[PDB]
Amino acid sequence: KELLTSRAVIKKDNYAIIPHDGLVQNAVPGFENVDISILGSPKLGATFVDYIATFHKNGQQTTGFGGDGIQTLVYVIDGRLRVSDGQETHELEAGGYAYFTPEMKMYLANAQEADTEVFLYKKRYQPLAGHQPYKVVGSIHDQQPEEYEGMTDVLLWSLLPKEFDFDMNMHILSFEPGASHAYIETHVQEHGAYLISGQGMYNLDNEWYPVEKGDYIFMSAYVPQAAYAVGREEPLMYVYSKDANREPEL
Repeated sequence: KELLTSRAVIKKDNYAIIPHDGLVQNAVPGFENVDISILGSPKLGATFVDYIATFHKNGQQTTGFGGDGIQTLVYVIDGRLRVSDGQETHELEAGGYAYFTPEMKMYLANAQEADTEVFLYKKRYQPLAGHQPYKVVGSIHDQQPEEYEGMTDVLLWSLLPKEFDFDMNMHILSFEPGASHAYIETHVQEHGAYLISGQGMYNLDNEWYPVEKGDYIFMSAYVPQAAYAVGREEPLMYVYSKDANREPEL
C-alpha cells in the first residue's frame, strides 16, 4: 500500500480543493444503485449543496430530489440520464442539463446500462417581487459560447437565463492551454466548481495550486480567485454554480 498522502486543501468559509481520491460514498435518501458523494455544503461554508455521482445500471433517485423551496439542477458529464418531475420527462446526453424550480421534485434514472456521471446541485430559492423562476432544460452542444471577458482563448457557457427570474446560474468555462482569467476576482458570489477536463494552476486566496479533472473546488464569498490553464492534451474545463441577481439578506 502507498504512503498516506493527499492534495486536498480544506479551509472552511475560505476555499477547498477536494480531489476525487479522498471521497467516500454517502447514503443519500432516494438514490439506488448510485455512487454519490456530497461535495460543497453549508458545513464547508457553501450556501448550497452539490454532489458528484456515478449512476450504475438501474441507478435512480426515486423519492424526488429537490422541492419544498429548494431548486435543483443536474448536469450530465458523461452517459445518458432520464430526468422527470412526475409529469414531463427529459432524456439528457453528455452536456445536457435540467434546472427544476423550487416547487418541483426531480426524479432520476440512468438512461443506459453503462455508468453515467452527473453533477448535482441544489439551493434554497430566494424570492424577488415581480419575478419567478421557470424550468430550463438544454444542452451545451446547442449553445454558442461567449468569449469570456472578450478573450478569444476562453469560452463561457451559461445554462440559465441571465434574468432576475433566477437567483443563480450554472456555467462551463473552457480555457486553451496557457489562457487565463483577465484578473483575480473578489466578489460576494460563491462558486461550487467541478473540473471535467484538463489541468490548471488555480489561485485561491492568493495561493496557487495545481488542479485537474476530477477535482472539486469550493470558492467562498470574496476569496481571491483566478486560474491559468495548464497541460496540452486537452483544455481546462469546469462546470460551476453561483448565486446571483439578489441582495444579501440581513
